[PDB]
Amino acid sequence: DTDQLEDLREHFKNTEEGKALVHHYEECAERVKIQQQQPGYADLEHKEDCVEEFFHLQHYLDTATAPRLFDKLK
Amino acid sequence: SSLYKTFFKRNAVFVGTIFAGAFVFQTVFDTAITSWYENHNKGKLWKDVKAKI
Amino acid sequence: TEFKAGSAKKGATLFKTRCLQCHTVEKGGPHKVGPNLHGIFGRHSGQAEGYSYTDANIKKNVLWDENNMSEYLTNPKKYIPGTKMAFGGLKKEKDRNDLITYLKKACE
Amino acid sequence: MTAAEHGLHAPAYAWSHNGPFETFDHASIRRGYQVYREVCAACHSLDRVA
Amino acid sequence: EQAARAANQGALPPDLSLIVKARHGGCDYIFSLLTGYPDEPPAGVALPPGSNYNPYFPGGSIAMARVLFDDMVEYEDGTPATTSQMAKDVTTFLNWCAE
Ligand code: HEC
Ligand code: HEC
Repeated sequence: DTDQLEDLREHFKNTEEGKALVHHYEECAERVKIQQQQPGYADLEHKEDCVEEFFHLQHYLDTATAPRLFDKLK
Repeated sequence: SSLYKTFFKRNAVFVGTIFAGAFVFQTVFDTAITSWYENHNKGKLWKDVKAKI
Repeated sequence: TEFKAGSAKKGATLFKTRCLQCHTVEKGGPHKVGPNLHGIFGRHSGQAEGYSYTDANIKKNVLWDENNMSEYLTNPKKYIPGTKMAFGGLKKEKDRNDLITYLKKACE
Repeated sequence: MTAAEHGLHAPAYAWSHNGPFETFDHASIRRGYQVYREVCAACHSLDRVA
Repeated sequence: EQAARAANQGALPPDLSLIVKARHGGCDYIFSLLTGYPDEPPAGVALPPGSNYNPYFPGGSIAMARVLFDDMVEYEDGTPATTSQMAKDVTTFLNWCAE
């Protein structure tokens, strides 16, 4: 059977806040992918990561799923 | 309350009567809480699990 | 014959998620928690050099093939009660097919 | 301290044992044992449990 | 401990006997950890070889990899052993173990 936490993470990934949040996250990943090709990324000591945005996304879904999840579980 | 004056009649409750009730209470009160507690948690307890086994 | 050819794309990820974090499929001998598996089919159990297999793996001397592989993966611990392999196994038959089917297009 | 170092804050799932009147769900316990024995017990000791 | 550290690439699996009480969040943290494994670390995360990204773990780099997958266990009582259903069950057992 399909995992209950995944089914819910998916339904909430596709809501207004959900799509907005994943967008900001994806606009970040796309910004980093560029830097990695660019001249001397290995040497830069400034390298941006998208954790902050992954956190806002993840946090949002947690808030949405957490109080619901256990009703679906045994 | 005149319900008091029927038992102790204008006197305080004596130490012997007190101690005596302490024993009775102790036993009753427990069965009561245990019963309410076990009931409120039906299905989660081991006894409940053992039946379904 | 209790083996059907599933997909090498499903097995790639079935491996990635549940085997990769201990095993390496490419040529050579890069041993991790488990020994690297390049040329494990047709080979005996516990041969790959540079690795210290348990007494149990060598002892059974299993000739590796699709049908033994599918019976080991059912329960790696029931097959050889002394294997240091921390793995419960693939309960579903279809999944062992797709998995082993990937190992032919990889450990070759 | 950076959000990542602290680590993401785990949300609060509605556990059946959370509550001044709630006992653990022993059936869930039993299942958990099995999960530990078949999955975790290959790397995790449980030294304090006789 | 050496045998243990050897079998886990230098890392050492803590004894689970009191893990629920030995962490913040307890049941919640334990559970969110077992489930919290994304398939890919967020963009830009340089992950040390032999490490796995989990957001709920301080620092993001935990030596334990995802181990809970759907149906990998056949619950004697019938219950569908989904990854989050299994997570819920050990955590409740681990909570008992500790308390
Ligand atoms: C690390 C936790 C592992 C995971 C997950 C997988 N394997 Fe493994 N494997 C591991 C160890 C520690 C060992 C050695 C055990 C021993 O008895 O010495 C093994 C061994 C095997 C073998 C035997 C190799 C031989 O030459 O006979 C096989 C066939 C094997 N492992 C396959 C395998 C695959 C493809 C996996 C995913 C289903 C897998 N292992 C994961 C450690 C770990
Ligand atoms: C060996 C393959 C493991 C299996 C199977 C499971 N765990 Fe594990 N665990 C393992 C390691 C190497 C570590 C240490 C990682 C580190 O960086 O410290 C752990 C750690 C944990 C912890 C505590 C982590 C922490 O917060 O510091 C927990 C909460 C934990 N493991 C739980 C757990 C459970 C319940 C498992 C079965 C479902 C399980 N682990 C399996 C290695 C392995």
